Amino acid sequence: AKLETVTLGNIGKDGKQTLVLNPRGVNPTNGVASLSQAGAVPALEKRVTVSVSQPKNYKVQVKIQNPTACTANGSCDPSVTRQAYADVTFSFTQYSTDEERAFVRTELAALLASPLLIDAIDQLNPA
Amino acid sequence: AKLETVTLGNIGKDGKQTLVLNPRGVNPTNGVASLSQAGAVPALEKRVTVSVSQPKNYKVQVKIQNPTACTANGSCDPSVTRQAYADVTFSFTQYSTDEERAFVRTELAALLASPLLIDAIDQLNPA
Amino acid sequence: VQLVESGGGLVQPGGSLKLSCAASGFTFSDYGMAWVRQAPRKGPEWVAFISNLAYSIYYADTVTGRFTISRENAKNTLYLYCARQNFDSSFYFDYWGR
Amino acid sequence: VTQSPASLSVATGEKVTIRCITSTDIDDDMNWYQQKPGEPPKLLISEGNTLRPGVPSRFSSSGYGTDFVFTIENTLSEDVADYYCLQSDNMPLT
Repeated sequence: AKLETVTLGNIGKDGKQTLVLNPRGVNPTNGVASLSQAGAVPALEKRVTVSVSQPKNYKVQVKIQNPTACTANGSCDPSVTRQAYADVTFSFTQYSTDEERAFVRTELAALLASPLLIDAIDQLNPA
Repeated sequence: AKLETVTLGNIGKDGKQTLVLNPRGVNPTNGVASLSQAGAVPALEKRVTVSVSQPKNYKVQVKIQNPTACTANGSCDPSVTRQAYADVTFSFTQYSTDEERAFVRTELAALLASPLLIDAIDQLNPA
Repeated sequence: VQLVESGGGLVQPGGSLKLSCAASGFTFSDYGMAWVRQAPRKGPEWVAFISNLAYSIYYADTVTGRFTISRENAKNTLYLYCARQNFDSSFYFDYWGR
Repeated sequence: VTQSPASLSVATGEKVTIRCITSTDIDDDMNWYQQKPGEPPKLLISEGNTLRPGVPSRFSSSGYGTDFVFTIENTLSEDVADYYCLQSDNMPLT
């Protein structure tokens, strides 16, 4: 509810990288909360957006994107080269219970660390 | 790569529910692998599909859906009432390194168990 | 800012215990932690490093029971020495309990 | 897989060499704790050469993958206690 400084822990290929986030307000036009890493240049900030919805049927989505940049020799400022987009979209109904909603997110969260997807993302192997 | 019987562990609101999956072949029309729980009636099966792509830019998606059903009194067979859809879509580029790809999935996997999203999914509170 | 262990001392061979460990002002989020006790002959034993968010868990070679769990209700951890790592993600750790 | 040399004290006015050698891989991170016989231990200069405050500047180490040397100073003060070495790779991590 009251969004705060969410800090992750032990993430990315070795468990040796941490991450902090700071809130960056709520966009009143569409109700999308944002979180960002306190970087140096605001163009280079690992951004995480989250938005629940209202009715039809319920809808939750999380859009997370990380840019990487390299210093082009023709300029002094760094320029953004590429991103890595990702997003989840949960869709429930009016009659969804609490346990049945929690089952989905915990299944997805534990399935993202399976020996299937670590081969399907880090090396892009099909099945 | 070689997909096998993926078993999860300690998932959903208490850590007391486990889950097993069995492979159900690869659809040759679009290259979408499938996994399912060995249920009684095949209409009631918690299904998990995963598909990496090829080029443009790379694309990985995981579509997971769980149905729930109740026995209507007018019939003997159970009928499906509602689902709980979910899907992730990772998008990388040609020049994405290994570490930078793993960072995204581990950040998402550890962020799905934050004290932010457990309030944003299990009670659907906004921020 | 400290942190203190608690637990039994006369367990029967075959049974099990539940070590408790309470925090004292590092807010018990934001920070990973671990269990390591010692024999009376040698100090640094195994590690069962918990995540910050109870996501990345792993136990050491002596895994038969010995489950680590973290609950942010009374800032304690349950387990069936109690140390914690620093702010940056790493695997060294600095503060200790008795 | 780590290893430290045998127990020694020599004198109360000299340095002492402690060799942490590791046969698994190459490491940039190798930490040192000290165990006085009254309390649970306390770290020092870990991640190579950080030297977190609370410990005096007399302590030192150097090294790299598969070789680390730890040494202090001459006229080293009293109340010796044993020193332990461990690592931050390979999740059991000794």
